[PDB]
Amino acid sequence: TCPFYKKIPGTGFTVDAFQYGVVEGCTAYFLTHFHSDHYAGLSKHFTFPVYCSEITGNLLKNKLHVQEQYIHPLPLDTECIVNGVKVVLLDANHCPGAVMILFYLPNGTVILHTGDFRADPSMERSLLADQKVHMLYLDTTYCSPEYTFPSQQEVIRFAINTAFEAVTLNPHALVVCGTYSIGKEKVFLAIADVLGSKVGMSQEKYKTLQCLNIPEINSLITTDMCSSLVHLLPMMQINFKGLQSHLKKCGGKYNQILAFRPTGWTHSNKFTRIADVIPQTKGNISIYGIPYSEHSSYLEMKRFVQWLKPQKIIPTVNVGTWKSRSTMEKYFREWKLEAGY
Ligand SMILES: COc1ccc2cccc(CCNC(C)=O)c2c1
Ligand code: NI
Repeated sequence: TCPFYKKIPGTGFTVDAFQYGVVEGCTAYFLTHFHSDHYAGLSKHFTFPVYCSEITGNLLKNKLHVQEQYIHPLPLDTECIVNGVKVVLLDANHCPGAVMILFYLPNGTVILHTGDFRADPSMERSLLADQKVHMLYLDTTYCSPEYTFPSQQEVIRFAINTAFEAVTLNPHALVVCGTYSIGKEKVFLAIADVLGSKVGMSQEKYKTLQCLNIPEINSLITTDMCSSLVHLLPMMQINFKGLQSHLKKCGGKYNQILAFRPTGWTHSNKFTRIADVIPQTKGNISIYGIPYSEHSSYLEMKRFVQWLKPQKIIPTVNVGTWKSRSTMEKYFREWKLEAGY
């Protein structure tokens, strides 16, 4: 049954709560973004109202076959009334279509739910500016100081330069990029752009990208694998066996693979700068793990929360152990006391 941190008290609303059957008292179900841990439960048989972004709506309709009558897309940065309550959707800087939700409760309390987010200083000049917030439901994925990683811009610079160098030295090299969900599309799009290629993929992945409102997408992607020198593969295929196997299918067209496995944080970020990253290599195959994050670093999270100054914080990630909960509460207290409060 539905946990407390997914219910919005004083309303009939839940957030990312589709795996518990019919939730008692819920008149509208919000979905922050199209990642499987968050949408788990939605299908053609769902018959309650779903509120979400336009992009999330396109994915519900086309990938999950949710009926059009139950999909309620809302524009961003716009005051909307849903079942007698004012709400706003804001860009979460996570994956395409991902939002944060501001709820203005009938009693005067204001709640921000971040969904999944990568905090950025630009959020300090959204509709959040000068908005008192009484409760923050916070994506705490990386709420500990050891979690460091580079900017997305720096990671993309490394990937572009690495790919362009390799293919310029060897015009018969193939570039492969791993994927298992939406998000991190800039990795493969930026590489293909520098190489003057479309990105080749399966019919199923092509379908998914066609839902994302990316400008000029028809010019960037294709299902014709033979015409492309940047290929997308499921993430589980990005290993020496899987890549060797893939190289056979291309019909003696290529003699080297350079592959990228986008990850979240990993322990090697503690020691190695993004510039100094080296691949795993076996013969003519090389694999780069690159830390492209769509969640806040510890420092980004701390900056956002110290700016917002919420009265109370409810974590939504790492909530399962006493140690995790204790650690997170200690950091929130440090941040408050530090800020002069
Ligand atoms: C619950 O944890 C925090 C964490 C950071 C904070 C930073 C600044 C202020 C507060 C609480 C007081 N808010 C006002 C507007 O007076 C924080 C509370
Ligand atoms: Ni997510």
